[PDB]
Amino acid sequence: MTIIINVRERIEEWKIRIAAGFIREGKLVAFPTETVYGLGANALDENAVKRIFEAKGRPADNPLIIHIASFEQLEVLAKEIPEEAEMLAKRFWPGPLTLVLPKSEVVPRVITGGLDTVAVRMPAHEIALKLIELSERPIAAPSANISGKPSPTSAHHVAEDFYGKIECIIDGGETRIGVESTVIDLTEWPPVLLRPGGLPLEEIEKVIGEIRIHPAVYGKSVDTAKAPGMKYRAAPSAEVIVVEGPRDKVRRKIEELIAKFKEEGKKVGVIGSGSYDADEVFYLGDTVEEIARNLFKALRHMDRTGVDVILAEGVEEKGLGLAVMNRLRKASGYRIIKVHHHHH
Ligand SMILES: C[C@@H](O)[C@H](N)C(=O)O
Repeated sequence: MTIIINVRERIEEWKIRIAAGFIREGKLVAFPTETVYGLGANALDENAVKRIFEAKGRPADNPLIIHIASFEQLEVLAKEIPEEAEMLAKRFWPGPLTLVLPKSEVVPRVITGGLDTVAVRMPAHEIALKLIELSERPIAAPSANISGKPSPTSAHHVAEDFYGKIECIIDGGETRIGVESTVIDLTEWPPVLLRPGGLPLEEIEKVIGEIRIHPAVYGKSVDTAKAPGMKYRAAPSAEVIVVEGPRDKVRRKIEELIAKFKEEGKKVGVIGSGSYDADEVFYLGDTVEEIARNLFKALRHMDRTGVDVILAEGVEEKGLGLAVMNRLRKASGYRIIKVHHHHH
């Protein structure tokens, strides 16, 4: 079924036109973005959108983010746009920021999982914008993965999940940030962070004041998702353990745990910076930015190699690290080992 369009070098418009044609015809198109790859459909066409949920096997109440290329499009999808929304748009769009607002009647309820609110974003990616421009349609698009697998950050990840199952994949290379957009709820004062992501909280806080963090960012079970990445948490075949604390103590803890799970005859994977004696070891990088960029790539490598346990080194809950920790903590099922410097 699928047509793959390599655009990772030059961005020929006639190629993007192929994909834009598929969006118009109510078909599915996977496309790169600065955050992760998205599985897009015409957000105006309710049955096209249904096909996203079906392809992914995604719960109907996990809503979808609508991608736009101009600000006049936000006016069509939302009503009651507050001023703090305009400030954030002006400063951070196009960018890894998603706003939740009151929806207008033009947004089908299948996008919003039944709710009166809609999640909108203007992606900072030439390919994603050009597709939206040439489709002349707003594009509904969660992450382009089978529900339960990790998010995709390259067209390889998309293809291993959906090649032959969806109409089109646009390959624009590995995504630069690597974790999903940040989501702010501007449906109430004060605003509330629903999902930490590509735009760090400190940045947002320079523009609008301090904001509330929704308890979902820290694990708490939510039964209604106002935004994606809040309620579901299949995002694995392996036990995942996160080790947090001072570096030298974490690395020592991981060492004991590799031995322990090998003693139980199990295949051990480790993600982090230390040198370890494991079956599989992915080096994620020195900085938090590099970590976010390689996170999902790493987790997909661990699922491919069929390791029984994944041991991850924590990172500082700061900059991109709030997000990388949030996604790790949602994958391991918050199985965290905290090691401390002793005070006696
Ligand atoms: C696909 C990508 O745009 C994703 N929905 C995000 O918000 O990061």
